[PDB]
Amino acid sequence: QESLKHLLPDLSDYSEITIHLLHQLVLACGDVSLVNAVRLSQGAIASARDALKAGCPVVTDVPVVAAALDQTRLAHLGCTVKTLIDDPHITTAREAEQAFWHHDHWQQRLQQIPQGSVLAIGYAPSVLLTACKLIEQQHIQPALVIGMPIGFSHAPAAKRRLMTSPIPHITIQGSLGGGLLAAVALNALVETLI
Amino acid sequence: QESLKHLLPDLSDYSEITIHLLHQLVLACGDVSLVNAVRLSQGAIASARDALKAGCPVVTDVPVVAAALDQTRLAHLGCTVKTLIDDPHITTAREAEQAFWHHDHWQQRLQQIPQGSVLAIGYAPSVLLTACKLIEQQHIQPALVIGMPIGFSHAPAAKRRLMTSPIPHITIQGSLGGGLLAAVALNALVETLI
Ligand SMILES: [Cl-]
Ligand SMILES: [Cl-]
Ligand SMILES: [Cl-]
Ligand SMILES: [Cl-]
Ligand SMILES: [Cl-]
Ligand SMILES: [Cl-]
Repeated sequence: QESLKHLLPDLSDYSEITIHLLHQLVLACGDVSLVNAVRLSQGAIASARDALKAGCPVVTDVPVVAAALDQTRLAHLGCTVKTLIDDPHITTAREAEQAFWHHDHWQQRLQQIPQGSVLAIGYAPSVLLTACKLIEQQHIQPALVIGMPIGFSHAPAAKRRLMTSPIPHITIQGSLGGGLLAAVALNALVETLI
Repeated sequence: QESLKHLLPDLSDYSEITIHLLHQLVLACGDVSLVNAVRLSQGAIASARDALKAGCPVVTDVPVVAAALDQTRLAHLGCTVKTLIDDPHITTAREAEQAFWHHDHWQQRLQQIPQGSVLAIGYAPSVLLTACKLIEQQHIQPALVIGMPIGFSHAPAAKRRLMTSPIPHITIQGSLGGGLLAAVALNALVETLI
């Protein structure tokens, strides 16, 4: 986070973009704690911008997250938005984990994530875990993974495993997650490019 | 708060309901801090359950909050759900406050809130301030106010002024807010009644 201010000698404005992202998160959720907790892989920002400019696919885990995307701006870039499951009313880590336990083939829908797309997981730790495993096995190659699910007690070490991965990622070290946080972050990346 | 356990010698089960509500909030947003911050007026629970059983109106501030309500369960109870503005993409304290600045007439729509309804504010502090003022002037009489918007720096003392109000309320002492928290609280009150 604050270490990421090695971004300062850069020509790039990845400094300013990172702060916009933190600012939007705080303006969404209401606590400054996120500044410590938010971890962005080096070249996360850069990977995002290159993917979006290219008009990549976006894949969210639940519909709440997709519905919070700046759908208009994204479509102007040519990005499609899809979700792993279509259950309307997911509003909780539990509701999410149960929704994904009752769906038989969402793992297949995840495997098909096209090369170099953005994967944004806001609710379910199991999805994030599976996405990590798939990435390590080199079955999916997304351009970026925003993993911000809720973190419960004696959970999948999902966010902890995400941080240690080859693929650019944005995540929240710790339990905090859910809400619209993943959509909020991706939105911040799409405003700073339009 | 923790004090709300004067509810224990009660026959009532408002104890268990209060804990379920906190459990749901924590499961939604991901931090336990909320248990301190969450404040329920005495008989908030009781007033909510009476209104919901009666098939009251539910009025949220933005569409995100309504869309996160347990729409079916609420509909079986006879509750209609409406919103003060119909702008699709509100996702941030800033986005909420400005959306409410471009609408001329949400003030009238709030004044018309029917007697004994539930008022649920998840995003805009200015709406919450207005509703307090209207309640004090005795121009609206809702059954309950879930005020859980974000609290920014140099803000209206919106959630601060709610605590000072005659009408039963559930609120978050502090800045934390937004997300789906207001919907999640009302949902907890609707499950415990079905
Ligand atoms: Cl660039
Ligand atoms: Cl399925
Ligand atoms: Cl393993
Ligand atoms: Cl009762
Ligand atoms: Cl209007
Ligand atoms: Cl005043």
